[PDB]
Formats: sequence, structure tokens, C-alpha cells
Amino acid sequence: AMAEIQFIRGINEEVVPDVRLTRARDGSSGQAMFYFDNPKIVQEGNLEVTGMYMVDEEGEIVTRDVNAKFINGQPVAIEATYTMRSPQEWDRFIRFMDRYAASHGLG
Amino acid sequence: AMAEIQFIRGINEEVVPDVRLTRARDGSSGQAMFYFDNPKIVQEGNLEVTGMYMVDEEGEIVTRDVNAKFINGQPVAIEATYTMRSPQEWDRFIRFMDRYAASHGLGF
Repeated sequence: AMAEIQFIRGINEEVVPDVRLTRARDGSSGQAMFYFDNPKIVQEGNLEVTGMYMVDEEGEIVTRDVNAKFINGQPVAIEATYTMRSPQEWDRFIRFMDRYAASHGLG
Repeated sequence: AMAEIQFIRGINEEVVPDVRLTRARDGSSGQAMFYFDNPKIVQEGNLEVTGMYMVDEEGEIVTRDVNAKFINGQPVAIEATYTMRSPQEWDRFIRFMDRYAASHGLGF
């Protein structure tokens, strides 16, 4: 059902990110990269962003590797990276992404 | 087995691609782009690749937009793009991608 991404807890981000998914050659680890073009939270959030929260029926998945991009003093974008080091983390993440991509589809 | 990717129909590709998923800002279209680093079909390198086939319990999803990718003058890799123009196409592709990613996961 409901799956969302939040930069501040309790606030769902409207902008849909580009998502890049990689898997290590030996199958030991994986990475999901999110790139947000002018996300609402930058439009004067106004609260400082300390993490990204992937929120669904199971709870949260959390990454602290999150960085705003600035041009001439203005945050214009956000990049986030989520690294998975175990089968359980990979499986948990795919479940979230499915719920997210399905409720974030085309018109 | 749930889902596989094929360059030649009937042969499952062993190399797992890097995958990039985009959505147009107005929600009108979406795109998935695939990067295969030296996929077996290139290493063994006999049959000519005319398409990429995404195969699962529901059937196949197909794209003809598939290209040899060169590194230092050598066709060592493949790029593919699958474009979705409708809600039906998006939802169906997400179903494949779930099954593929779930059966292509991590070891120890």
C-alpha cells in the first residue's frame, strides 16, 4: 500500500527521485542511489535535513549519507546513498522499493 | 525460477546489470537503463544480439534499444534502454523488476 520517502520525519517528499541500483561483483554488497531534482524540502523545509527515511508498513529504512547540492548559495538538489551489506538488507529494501515504485507510477 | 534477463531468447544472462530508473516530472513516461559489465553473451560472443528480453511468470517484456558499449576501443559491454509510455507498462515492469531483483540478491 502506502510507501513514502521523507527528508524530515512526518513529511512525505513530493518529488520522485532518479534511482540507481548496483550490486557488487562478488554479490557481497549493493547500493541504491537517489537523486532528487529541486525537492520540496529544499523549498525552505525549513528544518535541517539529517537523513532520508524510507517509510512503509514494515517501519523505516534509514540512511545518513545524504547531501544537498548548492549553486550560488541555493540548495538545488539532494543526493542520497543507501548501502546494503546483507541478504536481509537487500530483501528489505526491494520490498520497500516495490511498494514505492508501484504507488509512484505513470499518469 | 522467478525472473531472468536474456540477450538471446532461451539463454539467461549471468551478469547482473547496473539499473537506473527515471520518471518524467509530469508523470507522462518512464525509463529504465541497463549497464552490463562484460556480460557472458559478449565473452562467448557468437550469436548477434537484436534485443533484450525480460522474462518472468507473466511472459516477456522486450526492448530493441540495445547497444554494444565500447571501452578503450573494445565492445566489452552492453547498454539497454526500456521506455514506458503508459501506467500498464510501468506497473508490469515494476512486477518484473521486483522478481528479478529479489532473485538476484546478495550472498555472504
